[PDB]
Amino acid sequence: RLKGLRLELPLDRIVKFVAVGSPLLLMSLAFAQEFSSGSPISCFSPSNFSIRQAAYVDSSCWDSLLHHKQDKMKSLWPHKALPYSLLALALLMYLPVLLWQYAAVPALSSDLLFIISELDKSYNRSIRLVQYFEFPLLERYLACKQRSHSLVATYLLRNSLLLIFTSATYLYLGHFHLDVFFQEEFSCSIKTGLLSDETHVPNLITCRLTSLSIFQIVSLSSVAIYTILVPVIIYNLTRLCRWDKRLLSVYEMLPAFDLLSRKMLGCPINDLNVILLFLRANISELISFSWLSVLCVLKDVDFMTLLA
Amino acid sequence: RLKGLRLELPLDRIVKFVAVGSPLLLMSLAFAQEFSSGSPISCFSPSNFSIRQAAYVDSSCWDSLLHHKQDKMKSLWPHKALPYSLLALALLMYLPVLLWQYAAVPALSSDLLFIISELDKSYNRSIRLVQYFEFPLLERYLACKQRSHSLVATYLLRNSLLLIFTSATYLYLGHFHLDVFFQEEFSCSIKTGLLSDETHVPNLITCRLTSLSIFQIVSLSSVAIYTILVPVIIYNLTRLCRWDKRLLSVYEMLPAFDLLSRKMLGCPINDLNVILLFLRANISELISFSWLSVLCVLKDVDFMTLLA
Amino acid sequence: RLKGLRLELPLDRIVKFVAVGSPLLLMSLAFAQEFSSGSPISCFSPSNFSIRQAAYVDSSCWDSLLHHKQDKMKSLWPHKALPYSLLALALLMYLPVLLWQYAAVPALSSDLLFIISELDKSYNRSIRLVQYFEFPLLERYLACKQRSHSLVATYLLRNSLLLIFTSATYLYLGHFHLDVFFQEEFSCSIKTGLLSDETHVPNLITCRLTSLSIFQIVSLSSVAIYTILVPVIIYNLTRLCRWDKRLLSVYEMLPAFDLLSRKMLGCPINDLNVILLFLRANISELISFSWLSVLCVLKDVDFMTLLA
Amino acid sequence: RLKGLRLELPLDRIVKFVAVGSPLLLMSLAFAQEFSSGSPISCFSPSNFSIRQAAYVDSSCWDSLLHHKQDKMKSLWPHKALPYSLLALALLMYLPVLLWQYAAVPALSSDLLFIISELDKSYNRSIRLVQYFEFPLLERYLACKQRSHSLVATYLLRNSLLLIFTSATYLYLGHFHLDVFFQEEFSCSIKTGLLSDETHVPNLITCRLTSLSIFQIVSLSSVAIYTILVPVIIYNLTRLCRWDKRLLSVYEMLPAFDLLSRKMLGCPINDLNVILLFLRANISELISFSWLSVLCVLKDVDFMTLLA
Amino acid sequence: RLKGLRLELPLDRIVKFVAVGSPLLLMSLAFAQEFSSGSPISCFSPSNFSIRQAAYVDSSCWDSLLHHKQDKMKSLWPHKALPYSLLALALLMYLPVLLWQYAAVPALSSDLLFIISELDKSYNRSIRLVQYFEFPLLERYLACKQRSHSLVATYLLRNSLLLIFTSATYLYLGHFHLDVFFQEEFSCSIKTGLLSDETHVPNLITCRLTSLSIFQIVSLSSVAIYTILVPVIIYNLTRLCRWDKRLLSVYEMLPAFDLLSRKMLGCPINDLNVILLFLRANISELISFSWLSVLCVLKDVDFMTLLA
Ligand SMILES: *[C@@H]1O[C@H](CO)[C@@H](O)[C@H](O)[C@H]1NC(C)=O
Ligand SMILES: *[C@@H]1O[C@H](CO)[C@@H](O)[C@H](O)[C@H]1NC(C)=O
Ligand SMILES: *[C@@H]1O[C@H](CO)[C@@H](O)[C@H](O)[C@H]1NC(C)=O
Ligand SMILES: *[C@@H]1O[C@H](CO)[C@@H](O)[C@H](O)[C@H]1NC(C)=O
Ligand SMILES: *[C@@H]1O[C@H](CO)[C@@H](O)[C@H](O)[C@H]1NC(C)=O
Repeated sequence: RLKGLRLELPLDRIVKFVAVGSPLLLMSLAFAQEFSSGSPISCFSPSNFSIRQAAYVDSSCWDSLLHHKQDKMKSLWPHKALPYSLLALALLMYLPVLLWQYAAVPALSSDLLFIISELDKSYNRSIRLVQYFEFPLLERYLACKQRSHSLVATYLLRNSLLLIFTSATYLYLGHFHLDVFFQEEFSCSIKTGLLSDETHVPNLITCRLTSLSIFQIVSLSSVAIYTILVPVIIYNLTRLCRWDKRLLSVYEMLPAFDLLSRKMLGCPINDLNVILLFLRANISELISFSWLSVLCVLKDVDFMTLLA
Repeated sequence: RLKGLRLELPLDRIVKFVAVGSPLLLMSLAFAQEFSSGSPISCFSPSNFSIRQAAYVDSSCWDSLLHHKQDKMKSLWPHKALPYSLLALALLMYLPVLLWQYAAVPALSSDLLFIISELDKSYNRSIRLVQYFEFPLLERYLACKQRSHSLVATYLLRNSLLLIFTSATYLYLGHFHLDVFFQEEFSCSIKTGLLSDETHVPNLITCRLTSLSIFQIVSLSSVAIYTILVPVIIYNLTRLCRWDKRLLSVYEMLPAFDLLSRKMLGCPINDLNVILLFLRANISELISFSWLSVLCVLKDVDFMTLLA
Repeated sequence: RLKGLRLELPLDRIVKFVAVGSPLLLMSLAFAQEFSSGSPISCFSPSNFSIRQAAYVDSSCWDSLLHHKQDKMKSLWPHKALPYSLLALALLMYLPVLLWQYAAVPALSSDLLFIISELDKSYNRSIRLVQYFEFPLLERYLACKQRSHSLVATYLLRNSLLLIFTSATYLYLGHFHLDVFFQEEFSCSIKTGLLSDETHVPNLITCRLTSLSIFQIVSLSSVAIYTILVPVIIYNLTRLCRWDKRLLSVYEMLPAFDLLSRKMLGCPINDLNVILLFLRANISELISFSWLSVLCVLKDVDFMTLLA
Repeated sequence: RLKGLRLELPLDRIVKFVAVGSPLLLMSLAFAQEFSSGSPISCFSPSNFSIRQAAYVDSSCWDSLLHHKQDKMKSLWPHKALPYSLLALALLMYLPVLLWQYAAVPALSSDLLFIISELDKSYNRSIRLVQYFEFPLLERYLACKQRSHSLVATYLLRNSLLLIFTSATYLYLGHFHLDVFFQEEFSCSIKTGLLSDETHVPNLITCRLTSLSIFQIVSLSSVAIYTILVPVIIYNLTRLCRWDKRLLSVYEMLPAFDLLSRKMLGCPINDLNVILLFLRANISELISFSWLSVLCVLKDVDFMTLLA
Repeated sequence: RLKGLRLELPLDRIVKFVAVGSPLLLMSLAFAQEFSSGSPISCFSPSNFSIRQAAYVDSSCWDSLLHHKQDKMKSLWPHKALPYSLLALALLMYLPVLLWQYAAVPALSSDLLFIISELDKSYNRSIRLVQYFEFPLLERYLACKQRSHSLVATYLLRNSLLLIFTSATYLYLGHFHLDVFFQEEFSCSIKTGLLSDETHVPNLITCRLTSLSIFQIVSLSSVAIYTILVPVIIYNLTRLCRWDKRLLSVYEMLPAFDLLSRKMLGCPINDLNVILLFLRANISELISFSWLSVLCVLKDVDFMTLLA
């Protein structure tokens, strides 16, 4: 029971898992469908070229990735940087979580263990007493926690960082991947440099990109996935903005818990909200919190004074 | 015994397993029989083309996937989107189950554990008494559960989501894969764009799709599998519509259980039906429910007042 | 001892294992000897064709698999559907077993556990008594089981399903694989569709199938294996038709067991036969059934009244 | 608890992990994108060359990697030494850590175990006494440790070695990888040696490097990663320069601990700072340090003389 | 504690690990960069040769590896024997260690176990006595060990063998790999034997070695690594030449240990030095040697007569 503590809500965990796995899935798709068919470019070299010269033209145009529209010099860099760039995004998706693992895990774990121990002690004391009432240690600890703003700060910072990263991805896709999104074929010239005076090669060679459809699908999948993901992040952020009133009558099962929950009204930015959410996520400790859930469900002289 | 609890019926589990594994099996078949023979297209380039130019024509026609019937511009997109699209379907098949894992598992598990503990206590009390009769806690809990509509809502929503996804797959197959289901060969033109003024290539190049038979088999397998799967989902949905009368005499083994089962008649949309189905699936707890099964089987002064 | 219970006879288990593994072995052989040498077809394209045009003719004739005998239009589909079709057969071989796992395993396991517990109790009682005689619970349970027809129905249905599937495979092989069993080479025309007006290709191109011998060997192996397998299924079916008289004197070791075995004569379609077969398969529980085997072997005042 | 001791701060551990994994990640990228497309060079051999002669020219120019600008003889060695050189860097990143594992781990571990044992003993003594005050062993050990300069020397040496290695990498990149950073194509002559009198090959053959973009990306990633990493190393170095005053009131929980912490002011180069940092990293030993954290948090007659 | 005994110093272990792993790392590099690009030779066969004849010339010149400078017949064997030769070196690096594992491990382990048992017994006796003084068994054993010269002989022989092997590698590199270290291209004649009268092939064919740079890097890495490794071996050898005076005051913690350490001065070739080094490496047995380390550190009426 003690070792089964969860440091995050299941919704937040699954959101992080999706936001990390989707870029890696696209990475696997790219590295599987890119180098299993050669290179993502095929160049229509003239007939008089040998096979080696055609391969050289292919490699040179793949490396240059320049457009010679006519002098316009538009570039098509993203098609070659599509995997690696997304890799950075993956690392970005793993940046706040590590922060959460190195800024709130120890304090939250210690507080949760202390709170669960005090809850077990209070339950045992109530069991003995039904057959002294108030806790000064818990009251002082709750009064202190109602003033600190550490865990709430870490939570809001993590969510804001994730939202900012998603917005940055939106800006990247909407600024770099729509001026190229309809480029089927492009000209390419290898008449720059030492081969300038050569007359054996044409001035302009057309080449069509093979992986255009794959790139389009990857971009659309990314934007759709992050559009689906953002509202859940918004909901997880606004969950802290509303107090845990839905379980207030639950705290009524013990008048001491009610006194701890006296004057819960106030500004919802405090450690208390996070603690309440985590204990709600931990309402199945071994059997005792299950009994608490049963009694609060049936509550909605009670149960002949708790079976005496 | 406690750790061996099952959160779903074996029929529902096997249905989910089939509905998830079949798209993945088709994915494996597609990625195995598609890129082990090159690309799923072969283009009859003229004899004067070199090998590199023929490969360029092949890649360009594979990417474009356009038809120039004669100006008609029908497309043949699904043959290139057949795997990826089905992948979404796979994710869809995994969408409701996660919902079931994040909307009913904790409450159902807690209720099942509490019910099994109370059943063990009642069995021990009856064993002591045969050698006080009524339970107020169980009566109140059953009265409360007869009013709630949470687990029934989750079950019906999951089944409805699965049925809706199957219907959507039916619509997709019947709207996109029959206008292409008899396309052996198609024309393709690379005379669009920079190569417009080139006179070294023909205006129309015919190409025949290699993976036509594989695509046909995949579509037929999908439709047949989901046709086989839908009636079992219908049966699992209608199981809730009929009360668990088949075991009513079983509840007669203890008059307290009969009183709990008093007035079972009513509208069958309640948590009680799901609880009854799960306890029926859990009639082999350690040895005691086995003894209950033996006694109810032989029942169909009884057994000299339960061996005194 | 309790966890080592077997839910099927070793002969039935090995028959199922063979019937499942043989199609998968043939699948492995097909996918290993088919795509390790290219495609199972080689087409004698004329000399004037380039390599790309020859490959296109190869792929087109492989996909079409048509015969233009001369207009006759016989097809040679099975050579391309040989693996996938057999895969269905494999699933068919796994269909009844799952039925057996979802229609008789729980009831049989519960009954076997109860019977073994009662046998241990009766052995202990006899050991105490040799140094009250009749069991009413066991007598009533055996009387009830002599009337039910569930496990016998499941067993007969499983065996009938397996036999029907084998007969269907026989019909498939004898109706589809003998009109093709001597097709070495076949004509193939790609002059259908857009290439109709082309004069660069011949009207008829001959192609010889590479995997003819492999297909012949696979078909012969399948028919031989299922011919070897069917009589064992017949024997397993007829085993139920004869009562377990071979161990009747074994039941004489205890007169209570004889009274349970009183009036064993009757129609052999009952749960009792299956229970007797399974307990015969479980005559080595820990040491006690071994002692029973020793005493019944030596039986063929006995053993000075069981060593007093 | 005893076996869960940590020998380094989480920030230092993650910094070392990044500094080791990044070169290995670049190594994997290089060996994956270099030999999956042949060799990182394509040479425009003339048309009259056969395929074997073209391959020989390719290999010779790849091995020579010389430039014949016109006699200038600039070399382009790094493009061929890019992986192996970075491998040395990886080993360099693993050099100080091994030093830390072979110069401070045993003494630090022994001191930490002794200190934690004495802390447990002092806590037990205080618990007994609240319901003799000073420790001479701990006082003498702290007085001795305030004079030694071993662990501080090892820590500063490790950080200085890492900083020096990073500076060396900076110098290497800024001295070797900017005179080549814009070399797309280069001439290459195989008319040196035995082929000097041959007239079948040209005097100068142009070749363009395929992996130019990959090399550029690798260099930029390396410099950016180490720029991000250096300030954290600076912070970890300057952490020792400031005394652990933030927890001084924590030492006030026991006046004996305060007396141990008497005259903490002084020059911050001593083993005491490292010991304080490690015990701060170990403020969650089993439950007792958690209670200490709770009491020091709530402190900011106290707690009715520690619950009496 | 008993099972955690170390049979070698960490420095010696890491030196052996490096000296074994470096040749294997070079082996992996050679077999990875040699046969992933064909063969380490490319021969400029004339244009009139077909591809098969060019491949035959390539293979023949690779096998012969002869030089026909002009009749000089210098050979270039090492480029083909570079991996296999180094493999012998690897085995050589594993030769002395096995000797150390089969000439000193059992006796050293037995002596260390006996010594640690006697040390524990003496510590317990001192603990009892502080609240008979001399050991005759230990005194006699130390007197006997001061005369034997077995473990010292094995240690010196192992170090001398490693040094001799390193010197042999130095001689090999300085005698075989500098007359070839600047061979880019070499002539090769296949006009020896049956093809002597053939007029279809030239008399001399030039070939350039592809793996020249790789061989150069391997040789330089080997020489640099062994240059770095030799001084540590020298230090490990000279460590035995100086007595363990640095811990003499440590032996003063017990006057019995001092008497055992009486007359430590003498010629440093004895088992006693190795035993002292190993016990110094084992000063963290469970907790007791840690306490000894603490007391000897704080020593630099003592500690109120060891806390009485
Ligand atoms: C090959 O065709 C090109 C036109 O793209 C021409 O410039 C070149 O001279 C031709 N070479 C030969 C050998 O025919
Ligand atoms: C090759 O044939 C095509 C006809 O498809 C023709 O347009 C082209 O000029 C021909 N080229 C040569 C070099 O024969
Ligand atoms: C090649 O031979 C075929 C006969 O199969 C003939 O129809 C075609 O015209 C020939 N083409 C050439 C270029 O010789
Ligand atoms: C091939 O062209 C080269 C010019 O690069 C010339 O030196 C050589 O003699 C030519 N050889 C033949 C056989 O045409
Ligand atoms: C090819 O060239 C070689 C010169 O290296 C000459 O000896 C041989 O006779 C030539 N053969 C032909 C068929 O031109």
